[PDB]
Amino acid sequence: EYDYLFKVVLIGDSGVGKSNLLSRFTRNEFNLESGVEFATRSIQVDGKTIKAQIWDTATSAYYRGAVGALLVYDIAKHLTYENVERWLKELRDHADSNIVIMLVGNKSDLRHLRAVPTDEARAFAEKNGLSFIETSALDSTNVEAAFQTILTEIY
Amino acid sequence: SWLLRLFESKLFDISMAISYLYNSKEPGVQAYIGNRLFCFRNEDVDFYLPQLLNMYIHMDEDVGDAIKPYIVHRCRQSINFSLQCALLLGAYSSRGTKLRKLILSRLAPEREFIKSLMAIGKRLATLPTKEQKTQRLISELSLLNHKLPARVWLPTAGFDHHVVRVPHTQAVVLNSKDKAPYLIYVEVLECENFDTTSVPARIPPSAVALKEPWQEKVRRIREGSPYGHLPNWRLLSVIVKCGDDLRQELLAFQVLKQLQSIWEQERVPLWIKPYKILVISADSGMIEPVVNAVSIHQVKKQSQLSLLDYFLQEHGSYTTEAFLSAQRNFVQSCAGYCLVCYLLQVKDRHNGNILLDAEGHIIHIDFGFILSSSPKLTTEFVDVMGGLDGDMFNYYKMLMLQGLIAARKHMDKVVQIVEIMQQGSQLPCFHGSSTIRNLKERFHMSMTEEQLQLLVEQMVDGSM
Ligand SMILES: COc1ccc(-c2sc(NC(=O)C3CCCC3)nc2C)cc1S(O)(O)Nc1ccc(O)cc1
Ligand SMILES: Nc1nc2c(ncn2[C@@H]2O[C@H](COP(=O)(O)OP(=O)(O)O)[C@@H](O)[C@H]2O)c(=O)[nH]1
Repeated sequence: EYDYLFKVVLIGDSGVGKSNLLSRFTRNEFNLESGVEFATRSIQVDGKTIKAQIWDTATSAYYRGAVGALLVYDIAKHLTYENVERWLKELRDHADSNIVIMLVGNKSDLRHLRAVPTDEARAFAEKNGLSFIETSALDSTNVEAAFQTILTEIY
Repeated sequence: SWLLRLFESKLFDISMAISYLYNSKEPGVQAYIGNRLFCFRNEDVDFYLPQLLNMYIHMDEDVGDAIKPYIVHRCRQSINFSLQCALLLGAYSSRGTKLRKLILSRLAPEREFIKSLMAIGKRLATLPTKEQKTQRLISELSLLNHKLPARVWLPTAGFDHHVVRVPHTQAVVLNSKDKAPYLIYVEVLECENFDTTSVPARIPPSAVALKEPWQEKVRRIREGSPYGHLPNWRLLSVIVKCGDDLRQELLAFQVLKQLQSIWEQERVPLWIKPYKILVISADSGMIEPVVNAVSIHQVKKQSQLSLLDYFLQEHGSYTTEAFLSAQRNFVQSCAGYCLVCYLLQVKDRHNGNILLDAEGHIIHIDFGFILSSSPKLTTEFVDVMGGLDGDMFNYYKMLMLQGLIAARKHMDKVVQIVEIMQQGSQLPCFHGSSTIRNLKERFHMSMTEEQLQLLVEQMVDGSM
């Protein structure tokens, strides 16, 4: 048996590798080459077994049963971080008010192409009081940690 | 994900990095490679700058933006790099004009110095004789030293430096043509880095123009120069043509270095000499000339001898070791430059476009009419090699095979140079829709070594 079944969403502009974050976290695979899809892997949290159901898209049925929101913005594309406000609105309108939002700065391996400040984007997290973390599906840096915290912080 | 296993691999170099950036329509891949550029040696990416900056201009906006960041990083680091970016971006545009204007928005003194040089050669169009052109030039350059030293440098140089003095007495117009190119000598002061150091101090009988070796002209010029006591001091030579398109020249420069690296790696004893090209614009440019070398014409002219006569007089008898060495250099350099003329389809080949250096090498110059553009072994050369059935002539045909064979083994690197450059070029050498075909086809990858040997022999025959 698994104790609880969580459902967290992956939203954001297309091209930020949220489908790759999905792959790396569950299947542990990343592909440089490029409908709606979800996949699940179970992790032990607080002595409990949880089947975290990560959803992914390319509308309200999406946010139905949504437990935690994963806002993924690309650090090499400033416009993606710009649309976070437009993505909160989409959350504000359709998402459950209770859902825990964690801001994700993906593609952190692109150090020399950084367009989004690591400190600043972490500041927007405090103004909205949401947890923040920068990740990378290509080297799996802070990948398991992102869901490890979102799934842990979901209680 | 085999692909990432490749990029992460040691196999991944600057060449292959550009190769994938040239083909992949994967934005995720494009952005990844644009990041790896920072992880390369600044020197290695430099050789392919014309390639990269050409992809920026004449390709999908999705490729130019992947290169733009690395460019602006290096533009911010090196004042020199900033300069050559602007020059290239303008000379090859016919997009990145916005960035070019950004680069120029410090470089004021340098651009002043370039314009001044280019203008000088312009006004020489009125004076119709070679000698008249030189007289004005020498006085015209004498004016230059009135605002030196300045934050000016010769990009053609292989080291950081400032330009302190220009010995106007030594410069000489190279021909009588309407927009003839003049050769000038420039005294500079080497330094740790240009970006760090500010301009040198100023300090205010010889001045005779002769035809002599490089080592000696360096001596007479320094003795007459106020800056002729600094261990820093060093002399440079640059050819300034104010009306010739050097883009095909630059292309052929890359191709030559590439063939050179291949033969040097493949351990094939061939000898070629590529000269540093510089592109000021589609209109103008400069060359870093090969000192101690002059056209076979100017050699046959001054001494009124045959090439084989000059060799024996200048070096010694057939039996002298100094002749064997000079003959061995003639063969190697002659064999290598055949393959260079073949693979590039170099035309307009006469003793006016072929230099001869003190050691005995030959050095082809003026690389218009390569490949598509268009409007041989003379007996004189074959004599220097001992004759058709001389052992040293077999050695000449032998080097071509070994040279051409090793060229096949790295055809990939060479062709890449040309193929990228063809993109968005109104250049003459890309006239035929299928130029790269003949280029690739000229390597004859399909042929066996034996068949390859037959082709070399047949080609040497047609050479005569
Ligand atoms: C693209 O065209 C050139 C390519 C190479 C050179 C020289 S020249 C030199 N040293 C020399 O000493 C000169 C060689 C012969 C004259 C002296 N080293 C080099 C590399 C000079 C030029 S060019 O001036 O723009 N046109 C030119 C054409 C044909 C000539 O018969 C002389 C000059
Ligand atoms: N260099 C690098 N590329 C990444 C990373 N994460 C994702 N990508 C690339 O970004 C591209 C777009 O991601 P994608 O799978 O389409 O995510 P989606 O927009 O949510 O569908 C993919 O081709 C990935 O290769 C990363 O951490 N580093």
